Amino acid sequence: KKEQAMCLEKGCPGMWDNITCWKPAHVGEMVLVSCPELFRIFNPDQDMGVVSRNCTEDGWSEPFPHYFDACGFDQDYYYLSVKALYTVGYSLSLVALLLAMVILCRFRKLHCTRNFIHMNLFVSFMLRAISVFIKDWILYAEQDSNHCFISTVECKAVMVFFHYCVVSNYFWLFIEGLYLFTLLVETFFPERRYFYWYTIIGWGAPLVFVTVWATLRLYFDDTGCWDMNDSTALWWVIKGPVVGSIMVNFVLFIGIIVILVQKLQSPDIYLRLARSTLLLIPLFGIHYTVFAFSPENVSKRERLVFELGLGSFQGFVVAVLYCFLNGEVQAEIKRKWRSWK
Amino acid sequence: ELDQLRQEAEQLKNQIRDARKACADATLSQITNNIDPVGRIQMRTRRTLRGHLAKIYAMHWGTDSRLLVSASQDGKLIIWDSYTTNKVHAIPLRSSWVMTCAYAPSGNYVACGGLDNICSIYNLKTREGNVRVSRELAGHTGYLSCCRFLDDNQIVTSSGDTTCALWDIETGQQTTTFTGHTGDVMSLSLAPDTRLFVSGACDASAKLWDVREGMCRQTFTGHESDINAICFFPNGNAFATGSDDATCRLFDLRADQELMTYSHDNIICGITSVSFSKSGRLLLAGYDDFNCNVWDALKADRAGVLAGHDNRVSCLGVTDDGMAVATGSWDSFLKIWN
Amino acid sequence: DQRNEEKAQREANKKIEKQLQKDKQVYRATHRLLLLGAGESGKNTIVKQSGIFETKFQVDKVNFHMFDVGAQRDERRKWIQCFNDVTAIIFVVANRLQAALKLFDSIWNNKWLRDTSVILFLNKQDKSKIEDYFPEFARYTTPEDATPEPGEDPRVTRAKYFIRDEFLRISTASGDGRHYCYPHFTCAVDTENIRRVFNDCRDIIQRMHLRQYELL
Amino acid sequence: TASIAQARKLVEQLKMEANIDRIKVSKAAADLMAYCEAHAKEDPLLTPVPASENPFR
Amino acid sequence: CDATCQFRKAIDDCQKQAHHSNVLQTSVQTTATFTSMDTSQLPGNSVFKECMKQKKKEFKA
Amino acid sequence: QVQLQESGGGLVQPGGSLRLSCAASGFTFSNYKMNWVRQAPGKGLEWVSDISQSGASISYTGSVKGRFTISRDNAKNTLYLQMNSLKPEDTAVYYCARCPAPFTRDCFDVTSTTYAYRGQGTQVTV
Repeated sequence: KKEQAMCLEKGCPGMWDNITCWKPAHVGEMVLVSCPELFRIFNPDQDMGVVSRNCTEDGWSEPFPHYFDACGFDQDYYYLSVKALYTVGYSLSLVALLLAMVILCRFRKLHCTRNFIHMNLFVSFMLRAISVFIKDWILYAEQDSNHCFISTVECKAVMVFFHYCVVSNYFWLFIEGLYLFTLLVETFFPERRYFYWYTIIGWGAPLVFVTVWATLRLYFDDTGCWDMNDSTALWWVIKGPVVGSIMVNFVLFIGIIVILVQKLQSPDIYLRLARSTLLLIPLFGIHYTVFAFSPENVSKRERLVFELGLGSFQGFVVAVLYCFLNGEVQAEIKRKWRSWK
Repeated sequence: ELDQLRQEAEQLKNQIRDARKACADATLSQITNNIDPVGRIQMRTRRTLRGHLAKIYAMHWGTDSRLLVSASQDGKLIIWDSYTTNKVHAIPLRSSWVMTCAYAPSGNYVACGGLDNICSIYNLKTREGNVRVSRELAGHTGYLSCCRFLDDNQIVTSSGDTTCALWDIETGQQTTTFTGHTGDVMSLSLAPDTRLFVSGACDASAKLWDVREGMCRQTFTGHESDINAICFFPNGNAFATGSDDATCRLFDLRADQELMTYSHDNIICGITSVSFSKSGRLLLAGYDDFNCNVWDALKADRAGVLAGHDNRVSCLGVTDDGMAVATGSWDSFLKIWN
Repeated sequence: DQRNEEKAQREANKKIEKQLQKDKQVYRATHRLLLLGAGESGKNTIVKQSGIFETKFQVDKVNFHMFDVGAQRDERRKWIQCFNDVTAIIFVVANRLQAALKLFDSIWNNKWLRDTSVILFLNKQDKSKIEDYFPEFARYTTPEDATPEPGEDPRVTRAKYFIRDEFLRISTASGDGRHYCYPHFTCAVDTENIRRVFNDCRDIIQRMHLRQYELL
Repeated sequence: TASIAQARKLVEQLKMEANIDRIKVSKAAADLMAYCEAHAKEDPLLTPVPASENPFR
Repeated sequence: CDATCQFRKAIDDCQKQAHHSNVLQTSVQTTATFTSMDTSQLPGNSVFKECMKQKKKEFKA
Repeated sequence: QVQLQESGGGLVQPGGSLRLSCAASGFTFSNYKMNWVRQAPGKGLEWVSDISQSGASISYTGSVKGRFTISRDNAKNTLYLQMNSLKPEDTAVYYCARCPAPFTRDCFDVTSTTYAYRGQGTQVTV
């Protein structure tokens, strides 16, 4: 009751019925008061409604004209489904990603520098899907309680961790396409040399791009707890290299296809190029490209079910294309199974 | 002249053949029928040894039960400490395709050879620091598939040119030469009294030799394919073979015929290497289907499987004290079992 | 005392381990090539640039390693087996022809050589010799989809395409696609035959990676 | 002359196979069956090893 | 005080719905890279308008 | 024991017909792939024919196409070869050979230097 505190501090005495502060009045004064400040931006400034209520000798009469005369003028079913869509998507990726990580810890027949990329991609989907589970349910459970905005200090560490795990995730798809394309660029490769300068550009430059967005917005504009956007440029600090990876990784997706088709037309097709291309998309994040190149708030706004759901189950499809339906892992988990009895 | 020479020899075959049956009195499986087996007794990988790149083709144990030697097609001999898994030495090579290696029972020389037709002898005394080649023995024409040591002065080699040839390092020339076989000679093992030896050849045969006399003593043919693995019993009276058709056999050096075979219908690849337990009860052998196999010698029954490997094995051996058994395979990995 | 060696062996082991890390990668610098056959003049015209002969050369800062067997015995079934680490087999021809088929064929069906590729080289530009060997050579159509060598009699070029297609009905006869042949004719020409290998080792190491990603 | 030279080998070197004894194999097998049970306590892999004796822990 | 007490119940029970609804909206919207959520596109301010339409109709009962 | 015996050879004037059985024992005959080889006087050896393990795949040298047939009797471990419509340039010492390994169709057996599994030989005079 901040208004009451700044109202109570400043016929009838002074009465606060939690709507208006009635001034110390006299008998029969037609007190013409208006609606509070919460209706000023609803209408334009021409519709400031006024009510009345007489203080008689018996205190105050009934408020006439009433408050609903002057102070006058669903998405809840939709969002709790879509919120249940990705949380069943990111979860069912993650438990099927632990079951894909723990294959790639052991066997050491599969320990080649190919799979050492994939584990460094699988930890990104563990880091993306955990970055909405136990952080985007505990900054918006406190906003759920407060009936306002909190703006604490640990709302950063929920939000800045989210903008580090995800901006790495668009790099580790781009690295995944870069490493395969540079595996078909020459004959001689210093093979461990090209890898060690990849795991630091897919973890390091993500960290430099989140800390600049932190440090150019903390000095400029701390609004709430760092969640709303309200800018036009500093999102393209973050979404620049997110689109920028996606801009060139589609081009690197094409160079694989022009090489693969050149090997495909040999002396000794369209079903082979079918299943290769579809299996190449969710490793590369080319299902993101339409969203990246499309404008949001004009074209359609409720394709988030078509945009999150393709992004949500992506940890599940990669672990069933690169770790479970692999034609060598399946013939290796078969052979160790023969060695149980 | 030749038609009678084939005519006398097939009678000379039957002169040996039916007279070989004169001591065929019973079977080995009839007369070990009372003993309990060892049972399902399985070893465990104790250490694992990772320094090699290419396929480890051959290893050899030590006489101290402490060190061992190994070589692979990358071109490195490496002396491994079995205990701490610390590498004692590493040697570059001028060829690459080392098909065999050997470790002397003085512990002051090691040796190797391969498709270069040259058996290098390496020095481990090394008064100046690191190791160096003493000399090399270029008296062959095929390749070298096995070699062993009598003392620090004379070595017996196998051959890709059919002729096992014993050397003398100060002469650098063959004292003797054994021209008995017909095809390729793969493996040879020395007797426990360093006096005789046998050699497994690529014609399903093995001829007992003598390093002093130089004659051809005996001949044992019971295999269906070429032999690759052959080693002596510890007592000095028997030797057990293994060919490329998954048949492990047993012979005797007095009865002069075979005694016991080892097989199972679920094994289709070929045998690669063989060794014997210290007390001679257990027989150990590896295969091409990526795992070892531990046999009883007496009941002819599989009793242990050592399935740690995931390429074909090529070399193994039980230590002189029988403390452990180590295997190598084409994935460059050395598993030591106990 | 007992740990007096623990400052030796660890500091000796890490001398070895630091030594081999130059050699773990310089193994990957070069590409092994096994060169074999049954002949001399075609086999000693690719010596343009003991127990086993050994040469080495580099092109475009990529180095190769040819290993032609010299003083070796004609039974091949045991020293072939040590040659599956090779990136590519170069097979040179020089009735040698039908006997040269099974020397190619039994390589292709070998259990340990299933995962390695075979380059080819056709010497011996032969006409009376071919229909003496194979009766169904008279039925042959010259491939026009294959370009000919321009400026030659169409019987000279036709027999050239008979054997080149005779290996290919053995090479692709149930090969399943783990390794690919590479037929070439350079019959005793003073030319490169290097870029016709340097390009075609590259196609071998290209198709290995697409095979590992389940794309072929 | 040259074909009969190594044909001469399978005359004499087959002949010296006939001179070798024929010991009966059953008593020759019990020599093995005596040899296993005699040294049946000294084999480190026949009887499993305690952690004190095994230098591989 | 069927209106004047319920008008305090008008403002708080809808702010308990409006601020409930926009942080529901920002939650699903901020877990998207390209469709980020700005205050100019905030719901709740319009849900507070559609609050009192039915809330002015339970006054007539 | 590896004993590859044969039965045949003889005089033929060009147009004759004759058989060859290679009776052999010592091993499991069904696990092996069998093949023949000849050698002309003055030349090397050359592979003429084969058969697979089951008998399915059959191949011949081009110059002997359609004039020879090759079969086996796996019950009594023989190897039947029928020579019909003879030709004057086929007088050569023949052999009956076995591929070295079992279970696989790869073979390296045509060589001269005493390949361990070729027979004692035959001889035909066309």
